[PDB]
Amino acid sequence: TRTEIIRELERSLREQEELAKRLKELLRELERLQREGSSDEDVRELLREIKELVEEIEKLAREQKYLVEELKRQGNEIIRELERSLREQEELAKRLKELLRELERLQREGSSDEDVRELLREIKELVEEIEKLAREQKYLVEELKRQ
Repeated sequence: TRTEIIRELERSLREQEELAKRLKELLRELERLQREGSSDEDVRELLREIKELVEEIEKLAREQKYLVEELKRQGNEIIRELERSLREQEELAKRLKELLRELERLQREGSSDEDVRELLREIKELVEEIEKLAREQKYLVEELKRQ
């Protein structure tokens, strides 16, 4: 082992926390490109790296779910709350990929500036939420490690 599973879960939550930090940096760059005018190729190359990062974030969520179940097999309230938190993060990442699809549709199919702003706003808030859940999950895994 259970110590091996906890160790790997800590590594994974640290990694997701860093991926979310990286994603907010790419979204800031994207705001800057759309804001100050950029080529279409510039915006695409960024949206491409953004969508890849989200897929990795989702993949780590699924990895973490599997490690928590492995721990369960081997603090019942803490585990129940980590399962709910990972399911929530999974869904949030699903919602983010959908907003990124819409964002590509606006940039490609032409859209007002207001439309793009509203979507970037909802996207940055969703990343903030995913980061918040990673920090919550790190706190719960430490509570479990003690227990």
